[PDB]
Amino acid sequence: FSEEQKKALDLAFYFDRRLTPEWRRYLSQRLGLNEEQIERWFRRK
Repeated sequence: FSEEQKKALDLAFYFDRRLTPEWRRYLSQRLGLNEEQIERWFRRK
């Protein structure tokens, strides 16, 4: 995990933490992760 990404996950979580599949699809494109990684992370918060 790059810390540059970790900071983008934390920040998007303090904006919206309910992952709509329409927004999960997005974060993955902007931050470069695959959808099961973005989800599991939110779970740890």
